[PDB]
Amino acid sequence: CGLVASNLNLKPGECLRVRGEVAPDAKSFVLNLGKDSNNLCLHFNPRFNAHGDANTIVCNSKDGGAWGTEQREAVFPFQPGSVAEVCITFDQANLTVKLPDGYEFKFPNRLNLEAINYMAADGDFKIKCVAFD
Amino acid sequence: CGLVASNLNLKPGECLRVRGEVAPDAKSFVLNLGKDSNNLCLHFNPRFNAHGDANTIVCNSKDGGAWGTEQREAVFPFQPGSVAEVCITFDQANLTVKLPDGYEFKFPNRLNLEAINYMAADGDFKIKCVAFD
Ligand SMILES: CO[C@@H]1O[C@H](CO)[C@@H](O)[C@H](O[C@@H]2O[C@H](CO)[C@H](O)[C@H](O)[C@H]2O)[C@H]1NC(C)=O
Ligand SMILES: CO[C@@H]1O[C@H](CO)[C@@H](O)[C@H](O[C@@H]2O[C@H](CO)[C@H](O)[C@H](O)[C@H]2O)[C@H]1NC(C)=O
Repeated sequence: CGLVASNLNLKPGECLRVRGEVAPDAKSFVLNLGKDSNNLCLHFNPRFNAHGDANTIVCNSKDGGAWGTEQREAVFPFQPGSVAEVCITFDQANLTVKLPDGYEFKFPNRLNLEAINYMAADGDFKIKCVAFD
Repeated sequence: CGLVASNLNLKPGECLRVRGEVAPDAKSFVLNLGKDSNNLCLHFNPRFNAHGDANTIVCNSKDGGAWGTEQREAVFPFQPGSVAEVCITFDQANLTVKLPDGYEFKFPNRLNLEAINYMAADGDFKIKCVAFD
């Protein structure tokens, strides 16, 4: 398991910036955002070749320990053995994950928490930098 | 309570860089590094106006819940209402802390852990970014 950060107190409109290294043999990695490990308003899971999925981004939520219904994206701007930066924010309606190159994914805000207090990295993704705005 | 990060897995020679804003009315802030809250190889506590101390950097360790022998540094390159960056690394003998002014102190490594897995910030220090090398 990778880096875990709590007491983030990231409120709506504020931007959470993460830069990390994607392993050369990356099969998938995970960014979890929410209140804690049982309450995630964003489970961001790019799958290069995992659980039957190939180059597919799987997002989901976790509410009181229970997974919600997962949502999948066709575009997959991630590359094994490379540096990836994501900027993440949210409002009452959506969480937004922006890449530098202009890619933008949205996932519906299902938990409607006041803030993001929890971030966890997992899988083949070595976090090098975290910033708050 | 402020930012808490775990699973840092910071090995000797690797650099932990923390940037934050020191509040205009700051009385002190704290950077704790170690295995967990009961096991700290570095308790980094700049005191502007705290515990009877003024503009004094207080360092200590915590081993199995017990404070070690306290050490203080005369120099104090921190100013209320300003941005401060601290770079921290360690070896078998010492932790090394690099200051904004380019000042550098050594603090004895008393816990001699394999890595720094735990960091906690507290007090009048709003962390803006954390980086790993
Ligand atoms: C009903 O089993 C579930 O099927 C979906 C579709 O393949 C699968 O993605 C899901 O795998 C789990 O999905 C969550 C996100 O919704 C997590 O990413 C988790 O890491 C992953 O294991 C699967 N549920 C399982 C295997 O428990
Ligand atoms: C017995 O009082 C102790 O003396 C020094 C001042 O004489 C003071 O540093 C210390 O305060 C505590 O110091 C540790 C690190 O050494 C922590 O910073 C702790 O946060 C702080 O309260 C004080 N010892 C106490 C109050 O137990």
